Amino acid sequence: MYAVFQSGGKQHRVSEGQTVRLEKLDIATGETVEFAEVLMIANGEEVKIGVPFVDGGVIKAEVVAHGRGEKVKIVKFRRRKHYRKQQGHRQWFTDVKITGISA
Amino acid sequence: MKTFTAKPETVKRDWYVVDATGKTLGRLATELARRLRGKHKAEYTPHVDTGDYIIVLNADKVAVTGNKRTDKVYYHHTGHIGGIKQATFEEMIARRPERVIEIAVKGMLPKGPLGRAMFRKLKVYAGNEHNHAAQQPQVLDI
Amino acid sequence: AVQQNKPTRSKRGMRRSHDALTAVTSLSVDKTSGEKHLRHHITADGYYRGRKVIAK
Amino acid sequence: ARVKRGVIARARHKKILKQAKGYYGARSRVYRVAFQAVIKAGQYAYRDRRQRKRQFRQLWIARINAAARQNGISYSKFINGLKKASVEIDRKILADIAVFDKVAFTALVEKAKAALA
Amino acid sequence: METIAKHRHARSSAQKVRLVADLIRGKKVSQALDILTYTNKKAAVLVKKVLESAIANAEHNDGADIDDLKVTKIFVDEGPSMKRIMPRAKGRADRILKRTSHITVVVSDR
RNA sequence: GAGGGGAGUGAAAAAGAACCUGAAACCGUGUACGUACAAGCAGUGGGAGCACGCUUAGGCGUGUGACUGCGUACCUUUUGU
RNA sequence: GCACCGAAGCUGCGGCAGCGACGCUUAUGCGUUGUUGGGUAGGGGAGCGUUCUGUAAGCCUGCGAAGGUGUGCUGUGAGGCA
Repeated sequence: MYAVFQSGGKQHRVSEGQTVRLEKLDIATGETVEFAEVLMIANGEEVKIGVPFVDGGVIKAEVVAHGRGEKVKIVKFRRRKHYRKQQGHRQWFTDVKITGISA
Repeated sequence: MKTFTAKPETVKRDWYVVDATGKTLGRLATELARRLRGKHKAEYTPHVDTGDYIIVLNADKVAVTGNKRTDKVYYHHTGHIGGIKQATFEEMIARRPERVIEIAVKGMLPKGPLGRAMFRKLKVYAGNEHNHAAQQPQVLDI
Repeated sequence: AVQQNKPTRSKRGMRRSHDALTAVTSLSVDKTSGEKHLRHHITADGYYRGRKVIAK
Repeated sequence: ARVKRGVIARARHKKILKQAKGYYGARSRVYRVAFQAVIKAGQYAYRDRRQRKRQFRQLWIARINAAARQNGISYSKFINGLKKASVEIDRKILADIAVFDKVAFTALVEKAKAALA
Repeated sequence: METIAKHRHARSSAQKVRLVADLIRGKKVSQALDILTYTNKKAAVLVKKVLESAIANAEHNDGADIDDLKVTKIFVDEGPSMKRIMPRAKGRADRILKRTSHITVVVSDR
């Protein structure tokens, strides 16, 4: 089966037993996240939304907490004008292993 | 999850057959560009061919209409001091007719190596027959 | 005149493609020569075509 | 109380020359040239990171407009249908469902036509 | 073994040496030695002694069986350059760097 | 002869007298991949294929980058490059 | 006439930073809330690193120091550790 849902910031296309990347949530380190926020569920055949959020659908998915993502070098430079600066960022992310698609 | 981009290998191209006889040029070439590129199909690629092989039937009898029929510019260059030469549509139909539709569509067609890879699949026939029949090609009209 | 830039080491290498010498190769032996020798030439001993030369 | 330089210079230069791996000519070798090219590359690296967002939205629209015209509706009229019936939040990345299942995307076109009709 | 054989401080530029050396690269020793014989160049007679000596050095020290041999690897690197100053017009002065070479010869059944 | 290899000394000989450490510029050799209808500050974003350790991975990691979106050095002085 | 495209604008989600208010606190700093964060000349503030002296007849260390050359990891950065 498969479904689509909305996390923080954006949506994702998800099947069961898949593992997908998510935002730093307040959920415990191994704990399960619950999406009632889901846009379609399909058994290989569709039961979509009318208005946003399907009536029965829920997606239960365990987390792995992770930490800080890969470094990026942000480079500000103007030519012939004596200005330059560098800045870094890691971000923070989590992954989730999917046990949901329940209705 | 990134875009489910199609591979070079796994897109299958296939074929059309197209009759120029009744058609208005440019507007014809436009449809040829979209089918040659694959843009009409579920392409989903900014950098590889997914589009049909297309061949042409009866190319000379195309209509360019208006008053442009007698006087469209067709500038062509040889690289020499007198190297500007000029033809117009009726003279190009009078001698060397297939190159007409080629240069008319080539300009509308995009870019460099990948464009030249599209351009190769086009085959113009002034004639009323073809020898790419071996492919068992499927007929199209718009 | 003069160059306007240092040309590249790649451009230098592409110039050199014809430089290397020819493998001489075609060196043969004859019956009473006793020597592997160049074609159409006397041997070091004096053999040409099984004639002894530099001799009577 | 003198000083003797050198050591932190070459370490900094090896920092630059390491990032300068995989270029061409002087750009993979020469310090004065590498220091220009790596900074200029960082400029492009920032700028292009915006244009990534531009590209992906267009390429999603590309496949949607194709899949839409097979079921028989152009993208502008199609998207207006998805809004005007039920304000649907099926989406541009999500429409890869169109690549995977056609009859699923058909149900989207069905209610898009149910707006338009 | 392939017992290392070298020569140091030859009078050549390494570029002219490579014209001789590259023909000898990867051939069998019998076919190579005749090429190195008839190759006219000044570096050829220099390299000829080094290859022939290399075969003798492998023969004596490591032990015999020269019969099917190749020269597997051969390569040249620069030596020093001799500095002089050449008198040219109006008192102008030239660097005149006289180049030297280091030929190195890996002599081998394989 | 020069020079080189064995043998031999010595903890060390890649310590060999032109000798401690021995970077870069520079020039080669060996291996992998790429490259002979295709135009531009020689990059970056995307990205197939192919070659390497091989993972509950498999398409994970690493190297290369066919093709391709966007891309007119740096510095100094200047109204302004 | 009705749609749609269209930027680094705006809103969406996370993270970081300055300056007021309000409450935990009752310095300090957090927790809210509000609003701000293009920039040369130029002013102000806050930082890293290097050599050398003190601490140090301490501490680490030929089971392998400095240096050199690689790899992995880490801080917002200059950089740092293994």
